[PDB]
Amino acid sequence: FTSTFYELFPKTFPKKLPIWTIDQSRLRKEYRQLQAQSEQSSTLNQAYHTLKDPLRRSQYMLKLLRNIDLTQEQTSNEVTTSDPQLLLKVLDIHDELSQMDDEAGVKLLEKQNKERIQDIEAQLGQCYNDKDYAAAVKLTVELKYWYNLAKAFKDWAPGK
Repeated sequence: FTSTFYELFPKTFPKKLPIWTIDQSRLRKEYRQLQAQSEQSSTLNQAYHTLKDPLRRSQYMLKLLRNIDLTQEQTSNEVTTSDPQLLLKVLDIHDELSQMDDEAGVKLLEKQNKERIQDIEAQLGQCYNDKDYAAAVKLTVELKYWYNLAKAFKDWAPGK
């Protein structure tokens, strides 16, 4: 009965269904227009930010379309658990960042992490087009790990 976030943006989503390929300028224009007409503001704010962000959007879509909520700790853990290869890939980047001695190195890792994210996002695109929810689940947990690294890159400091 409860409206989905896609139902809060009728212009942007005439079909009222969950989709991955959002037209973000239209979302944004509609969001601005809707805000220009406290609780009600913050509820539309949650919704808009969920849809604008690739990670939050994939997590929300999988909740609605496949009923898997990756924002819950144990659901994410059962997915990730199966994938020790991914776990080790991610830890190795954490340890690479630890071994960086200078800004130049750190900005390299960061560039590479940003390319991983737009690559995952493109792959999520193809998953949702082909309705491969299972593949999208794996990529969405992996995406979180790369988003988490983005702030470690931002906050890095030259020292002991």
